[PDB]
Amino acid sequence: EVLHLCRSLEVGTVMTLFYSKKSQRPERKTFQVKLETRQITWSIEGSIDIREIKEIRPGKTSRDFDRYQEDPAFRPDQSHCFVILYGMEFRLKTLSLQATSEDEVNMWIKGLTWLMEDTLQAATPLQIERWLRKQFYSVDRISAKDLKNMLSQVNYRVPDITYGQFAQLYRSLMYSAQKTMDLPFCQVSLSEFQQFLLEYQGELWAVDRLQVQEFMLSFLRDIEEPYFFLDELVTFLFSKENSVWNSQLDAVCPETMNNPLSHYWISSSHNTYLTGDQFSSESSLEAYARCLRMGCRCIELDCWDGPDGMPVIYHGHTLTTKIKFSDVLHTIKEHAFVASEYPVILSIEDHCSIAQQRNMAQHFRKVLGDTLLTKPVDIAADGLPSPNQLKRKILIKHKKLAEGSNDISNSIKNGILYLEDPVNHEWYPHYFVLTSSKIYYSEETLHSSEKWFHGKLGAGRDGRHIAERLLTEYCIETGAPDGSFLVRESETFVGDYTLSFWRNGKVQHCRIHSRQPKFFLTDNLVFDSLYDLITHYQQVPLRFEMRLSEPVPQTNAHESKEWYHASLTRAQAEHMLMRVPRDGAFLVRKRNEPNSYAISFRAEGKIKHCRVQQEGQTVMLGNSEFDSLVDLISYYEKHPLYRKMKLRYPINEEALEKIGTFKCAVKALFDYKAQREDELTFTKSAIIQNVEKQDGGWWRGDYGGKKQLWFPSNYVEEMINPAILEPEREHLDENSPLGDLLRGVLDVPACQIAIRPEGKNNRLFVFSISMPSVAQWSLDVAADSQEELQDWVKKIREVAQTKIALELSELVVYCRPVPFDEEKIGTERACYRDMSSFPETKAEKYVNKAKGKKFLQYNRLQLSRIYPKGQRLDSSNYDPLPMWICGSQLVALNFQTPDKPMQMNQALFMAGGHCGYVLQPSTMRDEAFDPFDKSSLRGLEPCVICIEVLGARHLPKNGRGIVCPFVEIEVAGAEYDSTKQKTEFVVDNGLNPVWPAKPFHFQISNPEFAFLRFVVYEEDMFSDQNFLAQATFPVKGLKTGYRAVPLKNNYSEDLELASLLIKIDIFPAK
Ligand SMILES: [Ca+2]
Ligand code: NA
Repeated sequence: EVLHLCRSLEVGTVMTLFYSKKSQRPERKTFQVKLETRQITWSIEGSIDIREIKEIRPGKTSRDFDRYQEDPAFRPDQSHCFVILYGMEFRLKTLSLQATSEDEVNMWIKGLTWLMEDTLQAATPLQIERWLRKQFYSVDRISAKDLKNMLSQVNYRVPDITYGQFAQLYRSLMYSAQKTMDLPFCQVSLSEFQQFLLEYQGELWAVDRLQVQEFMLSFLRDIEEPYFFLDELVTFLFSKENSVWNSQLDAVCPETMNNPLSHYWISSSHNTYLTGDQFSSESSLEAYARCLRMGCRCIELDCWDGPDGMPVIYHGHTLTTKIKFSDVLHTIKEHAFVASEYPVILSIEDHCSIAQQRNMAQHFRKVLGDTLLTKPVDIAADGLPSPNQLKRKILIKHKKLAEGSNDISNSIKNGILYLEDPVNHEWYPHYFVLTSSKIYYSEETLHSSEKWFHGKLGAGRDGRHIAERLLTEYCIETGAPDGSFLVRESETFVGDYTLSFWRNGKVQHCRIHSRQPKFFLTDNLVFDSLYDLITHYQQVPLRFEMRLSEPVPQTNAHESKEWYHASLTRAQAEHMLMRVPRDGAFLVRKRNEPNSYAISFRAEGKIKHCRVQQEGQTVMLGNSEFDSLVDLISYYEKHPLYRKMKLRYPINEEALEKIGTFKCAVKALFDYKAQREDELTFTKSAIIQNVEKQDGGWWRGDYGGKKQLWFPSNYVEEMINPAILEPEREHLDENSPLGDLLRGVLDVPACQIAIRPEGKNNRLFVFSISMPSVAQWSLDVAADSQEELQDWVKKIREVAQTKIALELSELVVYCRPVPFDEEKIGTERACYRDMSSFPETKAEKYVNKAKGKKFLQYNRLQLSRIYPKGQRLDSSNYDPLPMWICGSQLVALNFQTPDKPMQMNQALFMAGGHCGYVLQPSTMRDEAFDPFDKSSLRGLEPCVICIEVLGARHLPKNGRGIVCPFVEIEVAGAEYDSTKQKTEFVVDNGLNPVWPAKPFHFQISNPEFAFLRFVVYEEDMFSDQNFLAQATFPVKGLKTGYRAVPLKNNYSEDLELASLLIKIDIFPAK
């Protein structure tokens, strides 16, 4: 049926790919489903893993298609286009496709929709097989060296081949690698597995022998009576079918959706339109689609006047992009109820004029129609309606008319300006924020190329011995074929070259003549280049006769790179690097031992050293293997080496001399008597002022009463500009408008400002900040436009000397914002329709031991909305548990951020499959309950959990090496139920590690507000702990016995095959 259709998508459809890259023109390609692996591939140029697909959207609504909405280059059609949104992160990737006919689109939509659901729900062995298929096709047949490299890429350290052999090899390895696990229980019969389910797992259904039979067959899929091989039993222990999570809880229980809305935790998003940070990230319709599909129910719109009478949405007074209110409203309409039938609240932060408010209200009614909530559910009620009563409804939260009528918001100027790096002298962007008192700025925001050409090795018998060594070393160690070769400059015949190749265990040298152009071996053909000559003899033999084969790679290319030092001690490296005022300064130095190097680098004002060993044709950094030092360093110029630090500044003598234009002073190194009338006369140590710097050997400056006269530049030393140095991060406002992004603070009244008319350093619009009381202190700042330069200067200079539309108010039925009045709580004055909102800092004043009970009482009748403080420009999140435990319902989090709070959010709303409403337990909505008084629980049964971490499979990599994994186990809830514990780490294994015996015990007094959290970290070579994977569960949904913990990434998306196996017992039993 649909199966026949899916087989047809294997053939190949030609469709136009609208690339996400704003430069790549739309190209046409042949798209095929690969059912073997459950992928989509196109001409192979690209690949989508179907398990990563989140939405298959008929039509032309994507950024890729939007690039051509006006442009006639291409005309996306509603009818001939669809979008595949897929990925592991909040920001999904998109594959936007235009087909030649409506029937093709419908085919792909229909087929992929089914492959999406089938791939996600597939039995684990099928997932494993598809994983192996994908691994194999990554490398018919493969070599064993390929195999060692392939296993290293999947986090396994290995201390002809066909796929079948590979499959069996993987199978044996996973089982043998974890034999040692304490499993008190070559074939397992349907009766043995049945007893296991009943005796260890507490699976009561299993007493029905036939269900056990069907259970095993649902897992195997491949029949007489079912059984498991031992390796298959262990595979099952790790599988999702054996998950610690009771999937029953995934379904909504209508009976728990009948309390008033104030009794529910409600999945809530802060500034939903944003995809990244609060200052410059892109606003996107996709963020609304993403949040609503994650189960979010309360989303936020920041409305500002748009250009044509309709509001746009962006973060006011920042560089975040704008999107149209109309487009947002249609996105909401399309996605609000895909994941849940339950009501959506629109929190409107309205900055619009009355006229554009009026258009909003009109558009709300036109677009949403009956979906919009315009009347109260029950004018006689004494409390908010239930989620069940508001199904399929959208509520407007907006400030409402009475009848008949220090962050970047409180900021003078915000923007991106460029500062000049004092080490590499490039311009980099930084966030700048001017307040009424200060500037805050943030942290940064032909043959030569060939492998066989080794250049000049030596100048006598030197070069020949070196060439022989390199070639012998290579051939023996790698078992290289005869004809493996390299080329060098001839030591004997100037201008000529010498070829060395392997033959019968021995090296052969052949002179390559160079003449003018003609290159030729003796008595052989002539060629126009040395490249052509070698390219020729790699295809046909030279005269024995030997065809050239494998090029010997250069292992010593580092010797000429600027960061390499062949002779340099540890202390000498530290002295050089402590002179560089930026982290990321680095160098490589050879050590006294053979085959030993050290990377020395500056991080956090301190120098650190890590060793690198040469091992054959490769280098080792920890367990991370690279082809050479040059490749190692190149990798860590593009990927962090230490914490978040990349290798940035190669440090040698020249770099240190250049570490370094407004009223600059220089010190004279020697006397100079003016040789000409326009030249300056001075003595050694004279300070020359107002210097005008210029290449050519001559600068201009003032001294001895003479103004702007010339002098040799090599006669002076530049006085340091203290502004290049790093501000003292020790003492440095922790809650500036930039939050943790802060780098520097300027006391504006103590500064002067001036525009440089000439610009500077290939920037046109530049001003200089100075401080009259700190000579030589100056900061050159570039802006992107003269207009921005002008606005910045006058605002800085000035600091240094110093109605609601009824049509819209009508739509606010519930969620009516009023000022919080503590004294109305619990009185007849409290109104169930009125609500208040709390920045996270004000909220902490009510969710503490003193006021928390009073806040619970408030929240039983009325909604409160919590949102992050303004200083979280990075879009970090606050801990939501202290708010939830005082009954707060709308605890708004930045959904784009993969931090722990959002992992707790998606964990909490697992109860009900992310419908977005979780009924608060009865014990909390009781008069006695107090989140900071364990005694308020009365006679609630507590919970004791005993856990042992036995092993893991398919742990994700973190960079190039092999993870050394350890697992942290946390219970999260009230303060009195919260604690953490952790295993030891395992050495060099993420694919199938097992852990020592370490029984953990957790005790939970309030199991109704409690989460069990597993975080897998690595212990890296610097002894830092780096996140690898994660799984957080509500305690109520936990099963017992030997259970799998399926792992997720930091965005709470499922990782392929990654899981722990634990022994988990819960008391009292139930
Ligand atoms: Ca807002
Ligand atoms: Na167009």
